[PDB]
Amino acid sequence: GSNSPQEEVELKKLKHLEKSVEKIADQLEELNKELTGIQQGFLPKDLQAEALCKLDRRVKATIEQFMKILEEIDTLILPENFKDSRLKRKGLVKKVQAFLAECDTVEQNICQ
Amino acid sequence: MSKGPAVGIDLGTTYSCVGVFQHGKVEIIANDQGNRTTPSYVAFTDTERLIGDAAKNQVAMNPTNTVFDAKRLIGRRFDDAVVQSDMKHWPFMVVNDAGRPKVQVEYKGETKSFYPEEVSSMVLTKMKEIAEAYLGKTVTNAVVTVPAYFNDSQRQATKDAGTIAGLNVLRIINEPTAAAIAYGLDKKVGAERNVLIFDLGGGTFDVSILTIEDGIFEVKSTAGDTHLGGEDFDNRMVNHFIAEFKRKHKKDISENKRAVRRLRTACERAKRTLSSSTQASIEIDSLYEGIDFYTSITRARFEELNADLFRGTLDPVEKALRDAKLDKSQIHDIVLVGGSTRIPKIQKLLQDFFNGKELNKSINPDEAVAYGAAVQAAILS
Ligand SMILES: Cc1ccc2ncnc(N)c2c1
Ligand SMILES: [Cl-]
Repeated sequence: GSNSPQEEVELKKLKHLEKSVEKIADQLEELNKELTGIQQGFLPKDLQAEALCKLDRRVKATIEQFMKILEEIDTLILPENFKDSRLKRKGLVKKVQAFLAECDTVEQNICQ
Repeated sequence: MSKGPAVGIDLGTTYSCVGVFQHGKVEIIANDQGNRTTPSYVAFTDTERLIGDAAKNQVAMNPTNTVFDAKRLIGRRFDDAVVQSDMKHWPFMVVNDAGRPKVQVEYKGETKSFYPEEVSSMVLTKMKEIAEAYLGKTVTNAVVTVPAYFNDSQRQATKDAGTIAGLNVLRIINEPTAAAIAYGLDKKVGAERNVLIFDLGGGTFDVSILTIEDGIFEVKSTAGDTHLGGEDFDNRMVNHFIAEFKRKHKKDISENKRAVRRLRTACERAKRTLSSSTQASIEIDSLYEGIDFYTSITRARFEELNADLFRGTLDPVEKALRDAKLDKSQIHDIVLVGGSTRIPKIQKLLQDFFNGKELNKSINPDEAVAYGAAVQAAILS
């Protein structure tokens, strides 16, 4: 009950990052849907390997965008009294990391 | 667009900088991303060619087809010791074309080879476009800088890179000469003056000793370390924090590339903070295996971790003085060039070596060379 105006500044940066994460997560969802489609096997098998490997640039761009979000988040210093900012930062890092583990799953299923 | 003025371009190994002398002063021109320096990077994709920040930003995504360090290849023969050594550490391919090195990349689905001057022309085209976007006028005339140790072939190839980029290269000038021009050391009244240029930036360490007699610059000696820079200082901080995480959590983060990268980026920032503050704090949530890494580093500790590297910068200084047949007391001016000269310990070590003599450091060390080249460009206009 000692909510400060200074913490509003921090929470605003975090909210912006959350929105950026939402846009990248939408790209990952589209990639996940495309990866699933190819896995069906309707493509000539001799061409399955090349379609999967064509998703490589997009997956890597997604991974890189999430890495740049983490690097931005890492620039934040939040004092112990900024409880709400610390919880939002923590939640956001965990969410990005779960999305990164999904990206890794895509990398293990393409160009193999 | 109408015809604009002549520009000064510092074509660097890692970054390039473009300046313009207007209204009695030099203005360092920002790029599209608002950056006063542009990565000397060229990327080739399935759809486009990317230069500068856009090329560097996608390096992780396209490591093999992202060229950098063209300056380490420019004007050299394929079998040069430098070319053969550097090759081992580049993700891109360097091929031999009748004794000449060429970078081999995949561009729009095709295998394409480029001479180092063709890659450097792409970086010069970008610097020319950066200048035009700011001025709103066409840019053709420029002064391009080169290291003082560059031979005839390296100098000709840099001039050729300018010609390919559609530039009229007014003059090619030495980087240490450009830095002395920036500080107006050639305009000081009196007899001949001995100038030491201490250049620690862009992944190289260069020490040059010039003799300026009636505005004429004479390179007396060159010394240094071609592979020394801020990245070496960052590695020491990264190693310190990896050891600290092991002591505290009994976990090795070193085989997790993403954890090491998050720590490295945090250390690069922390290093910069320690040039103006005596302490830097780092907070990295869920760095490795869900562990939060909240720590700090003092300027003293950073100086302790890099003590040998910092002191070691005085060895090429002593070697340069010896080769110039000069005592340290015969140096009239000391100039600091390169981003790493911002480190207070490096400044302290160098000033103490020169018995408390004040250093020329007012001009941003990342911009000093382009600054001097912009002054020269205006002089030659
Ligand atoms: C811009 C800036 C600020 C502080 C620094 N401190 C050390 N090395 C650098 N390269 C630095 C660059
Ligand atoms: Cl500007």
